Amino acid sequence: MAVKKIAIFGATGQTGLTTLAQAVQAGYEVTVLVRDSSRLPSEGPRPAHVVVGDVLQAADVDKTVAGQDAVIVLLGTRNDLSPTTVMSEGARNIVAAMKAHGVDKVVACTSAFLLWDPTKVPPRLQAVTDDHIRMHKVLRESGLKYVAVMPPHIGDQPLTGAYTVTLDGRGPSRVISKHDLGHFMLRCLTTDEYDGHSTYPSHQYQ
Amino acid sequence: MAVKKIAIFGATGQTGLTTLAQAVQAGYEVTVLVRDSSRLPSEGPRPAHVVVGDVLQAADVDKTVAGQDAVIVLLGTRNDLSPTTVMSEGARNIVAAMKAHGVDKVVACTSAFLLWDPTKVPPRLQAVTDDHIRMHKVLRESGLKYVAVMPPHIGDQPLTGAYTVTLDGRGPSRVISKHDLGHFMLRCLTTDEYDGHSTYPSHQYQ
Ligand SMILES: NC(=O)c1ccc[n+]([C@@H]2O[C@H](COP(=O)([O-])OP(=O)(O)OC[C@H]3O[C@@H](n4cnc5c(N)ncnc54)[C@H](OP(=O)(O)O)[C@@H]3O)[C@@H](O)[C@H]2O)c1
Ligand SMILES: NC(=O)c1ccc[n+]([C@@H]2O[C@H](COP(=O)([O-])OP(=O)(O)OC[C@H]3O[C@@H](n4cnc5c(N)ncnc54)[C@H](OP(=O)(O)O)[C@@H]3O)[C@@H](O)[C@H]2O)c1
Ligand SMILES: O=C(O)c1cccc(-c2noc(-c3ccccc3F)n2)c1
Ligand SMILES: O=C(O)c1cccc(-c2noc(-c3ccccc3F)n2)c1
Repeated sequence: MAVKKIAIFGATGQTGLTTLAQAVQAGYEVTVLVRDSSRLPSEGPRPAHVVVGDVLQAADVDKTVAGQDAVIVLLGTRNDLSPTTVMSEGARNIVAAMKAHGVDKVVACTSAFLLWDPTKVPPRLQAVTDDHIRMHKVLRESGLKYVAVMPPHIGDQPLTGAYTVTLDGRGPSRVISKHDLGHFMLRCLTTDEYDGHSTYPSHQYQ
Repeated sequence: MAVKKIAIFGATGQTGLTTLAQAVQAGYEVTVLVRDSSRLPSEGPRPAHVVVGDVLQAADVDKTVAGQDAVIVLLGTRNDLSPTTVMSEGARNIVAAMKAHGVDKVVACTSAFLLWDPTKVPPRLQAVTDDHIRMHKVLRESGLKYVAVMPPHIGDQPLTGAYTVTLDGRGPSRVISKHDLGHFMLRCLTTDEYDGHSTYPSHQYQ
């Protein structure tokens, strides 16, 4: 495997769990950063390496990025919609670690709202969207090989591998399953064609 | 009251650098206060005068303000996550220096958080916002002609000169390009219509 060692940030989350399971099945040697109170579930897939800590500590992010081939970022705030900088500050630490350790490839999830007319973004989701905007600027300005993944609504539909990938604009559907989103994050490790683009994965489940 | 000579504080920052560049291209005689002159670009537009020192040092601020027609303030304490007083103590020094030298016009950047509910502030930005509020009060209470510039997200989009300014709060956008923000700071030197007002610049790009 050319890319074989990967860090996943947010592996315990909705998309992270199925991304982790798919990566382990595909032969990746996965390192995760998990907060001490929220470890991976007991008998799901086991990653190769676990760092317990916080993306808001540069030291913990450095430990997680060291020695990787690539980084996948699925940070988020679960059902909490309050103002936050955890995604943007976490990305700042991830950028600094990747530069210090010679890692170039980062595939990172923000949101399709970065491609919406700003006056149409739902106000209830605007605090989170603000930090996605901050996070995207951090990653775009870093000079790293950054794939900006900007999904629409994340659902519980199957893994299909059959989704549309729209470059630098909104796509033709308004959902992507969490499993297909994770599949796409991993696909981005095997190609350079999305580097420096925004990507909107979406599908019609039928 | 033609403004020819300005001081810029914060000229090495993201907004400061493009404000300086635009000011030099437009013809202003610019004085900057920098802690490290090697953070100024060695090519292209350069300031007329460089004072090496610290905004916390009253004598360095006095040296920078002497003889100016107006002052632009683009200070920031980016890294600070917990109580900090650099911006407000700097503003106190700038105010005392402007009074001592008969400089009447100051255009200073805080943030749009000062226009929105305090609960909108991400916890890790509360300390910077608290000191923006302190700086804003220092400048409002000074009696100087003060334009308060309260931008939302500062982006990287190319200069347009086509942004909207709302004298109080809302707009097409929660983003202003750093280039457009610097353009607006300089526009405030050529008019008195924003004196004693808060301003919110924003724009929809792309
Ligand atoms: N329809 C949607 O839901 C939708 C649509 C578009 C975009 N998005 C965005 O897509 C991204 C992924 O969403 P998701 O639903 O898969 O994620 P999620 O379930 O919200 O999971 C967030 C992950 O981030 C981890 N995390 C949070 N703070 C951390 C910290 N300080 N240190 C280390 N890890 C931290 C969480 O760990 P813990 O286990 O410790 O909490 C969890 O693993 C999010 O940014 C989201 O806003 C969602
Ligand atoms: N980032 C955003 O999206 C955003 C949004 C709204 C408002 N704001 C606020 O906008 C203002 C400007 O932001 P920015 O990103 O353009 O600033 P920045 O890139 O963080 O630059 C801060 C500037 O202030 C200088 N500075 C800091 N401490 C100093 C000191 N003791 N003495 C002399 N100079 C000092 C810095 O000098 P050095 O180069 O020597 O460090 C630098 O030039 C800030 O107050 C910020 O909080 C930012
Ligand atoms: O409907 C669409 O096209 C669309 C596009 C972008 C994002 C979304 C979206 N829905 O829930 C969320 C969300 C829910 C919980 C937490 C954070 C979120 F971000 N985000 C929907
Ligand atoms: O990132 C910082 O250091 C910082 C410091 C002070 C204010 C701000 C700020 N105000 O509005 C916003 C904002 C608004 C909409 C979207 C994204 C944003 F980021 N951001 C940021």
